[PDB]
Amino acid sequence: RFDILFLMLDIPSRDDDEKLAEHVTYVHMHNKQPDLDFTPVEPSKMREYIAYAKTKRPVMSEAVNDYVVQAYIRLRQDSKREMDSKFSFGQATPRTLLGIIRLSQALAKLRLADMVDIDDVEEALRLVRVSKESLYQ
Amino acid sequence: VSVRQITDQDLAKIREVAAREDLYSLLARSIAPSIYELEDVKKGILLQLFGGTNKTFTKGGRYRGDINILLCGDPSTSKSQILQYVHKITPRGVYTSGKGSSAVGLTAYITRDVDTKQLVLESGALVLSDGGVCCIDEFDKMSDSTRSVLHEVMEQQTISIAKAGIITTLNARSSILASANPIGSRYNPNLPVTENIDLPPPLLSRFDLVYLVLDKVDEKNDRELAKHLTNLYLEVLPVEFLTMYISYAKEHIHPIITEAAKTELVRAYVGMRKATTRQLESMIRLAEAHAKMKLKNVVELEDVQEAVRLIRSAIKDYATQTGKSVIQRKLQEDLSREIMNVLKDQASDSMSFNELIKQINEHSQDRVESSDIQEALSRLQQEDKVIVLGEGVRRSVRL
Amino acid sequence: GNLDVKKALLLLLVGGVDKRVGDGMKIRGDINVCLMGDPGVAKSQLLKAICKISPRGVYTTGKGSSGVGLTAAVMKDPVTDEMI
Repeated sequence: RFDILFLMLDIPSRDDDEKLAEHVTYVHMHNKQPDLDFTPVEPSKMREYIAYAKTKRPVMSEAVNDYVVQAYIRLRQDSKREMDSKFSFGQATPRTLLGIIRLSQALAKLRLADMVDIDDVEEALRLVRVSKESLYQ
Repeated sequence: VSVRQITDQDLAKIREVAAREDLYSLLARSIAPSIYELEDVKKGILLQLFGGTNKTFTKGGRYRGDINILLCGDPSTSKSQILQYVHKITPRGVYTSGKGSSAVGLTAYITRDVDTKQLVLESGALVLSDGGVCCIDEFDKMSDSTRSVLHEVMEQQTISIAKAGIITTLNARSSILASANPIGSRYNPNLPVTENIDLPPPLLSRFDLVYLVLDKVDEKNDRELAKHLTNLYLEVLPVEFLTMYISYAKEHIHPIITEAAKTELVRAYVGMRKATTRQLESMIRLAEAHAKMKLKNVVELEDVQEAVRLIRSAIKDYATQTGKSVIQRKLQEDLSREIMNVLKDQASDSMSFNELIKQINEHSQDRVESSDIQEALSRLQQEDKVIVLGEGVRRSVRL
Repeated sequence: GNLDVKKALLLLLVGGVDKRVGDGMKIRGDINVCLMGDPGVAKSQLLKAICKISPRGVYTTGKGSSGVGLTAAVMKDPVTDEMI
């Protein structure tokens, strides 16, 4: 009944270890972390867009609509063709597709516009495989 | 805040809707319109509500109409949405998740009132379960203290509470349906049937029916299923009118199969065992539920076909261990002969259990895994064909 | 790092939008996300930022709040009474 899980497995990367340690050096060194370069939005001004975007309620275009069905039977295929144990997980039940459809519905809200782009749809499908498949690392 | 007496006209609409040909079906689509396919599963839901008829005979009897069929199959088949839905349906319904419900929760709480500072008995889940339908989550996951209070219900159709201060044997007569989640979690192809569902055969066989959910990955199914899921999105199905007929069909219909149905019921069951009288027990209880349909006071001779077929439906699930000839028997013959040969050869009447796993399991597929040898050894120890000689070794029975 | 993880964080922080089938049965409508890895990685810290920003933000842990803590549970009220 979970739509998403992000596997946090950490393998040491000397390059990454430094750069993160560098950030771990960068503080305590100073109170202000972000730079080179970025400007993180403050929550109050950031939050205001949340429900502001939540008023949208994007309506699904049938074009992306059937396509999500297509990739579903694909996912209903490939996840089952994984079969016994190993990487898993099957079975690619409709609840995830039910959610994945909601995802572009949630994703559309950041675009607002309630038009539900297909890249907007596929953008979630990109996060689907990424939630897993890092188990090779 | 925010007895049912129905007006005369829609009652005629019941008599009209009963004249309608597809009511045995058309109602089923209206049973779970939200739900997609799995209609034979709906068909069962269609029967149970009208399931059975009371026979109290001259005395005793009371096999009721009460029929409980456990649903099982692929996880997130929306099997749980039915019971969530059916829970709204029944006038007195029951729904509880597995392991959160306990056998003590099913009867006789007997907690202190605590305002009056005096212990106060309380009916359990099964007592409020008594009457109307009851849904069961994680029946497989249910405690072993659980299902025993139910086996009491399965047979006596009642609950005996002798516990604490007072003896109460209380009747619970109510429909029940359990949600089942296969340990696979996939039921998997082939395999033993019952062993797949888990739970004990005595527990399993007693159930009125078992609908086994499965996914064939039809292309060709899920797409249009997803197209059914493609509904909402935006934006002939009677709704409440069946629910009155749910009530109307109860007290106002008392069907008797007469002679004709009995004749057909026999030959089928002969091929059924070719099954159990417990299945024969349902064949009558089921069809008469169909008999409760269409305002019949006498069963149609042609229902029992699909009545056995609705059994056949679970039967078609059985095409996919203790029930296959020898199994442990040949094993125990060879275990015996092996330790006997070792007895006459080795200078001991005994041999190591490790040596047994070496002298049994390794040689062939017939030869079973260590634990199962140990099971065979236990069952032989109960036969006095063997001696344990401690956990370190294994001994043959002394003369 | 882990912005891709943060990338999805934005979705549940928004979520939506549900549905109304008219049956009715309403569908979530809501994102349930889990994070699996150890040792801590400072994963607990991600929840510290998310709930803070989030309206109705509630931080919890296994023990932590029980199921009785997630339900309305009877307790004697000190001073003014009683058992509210």
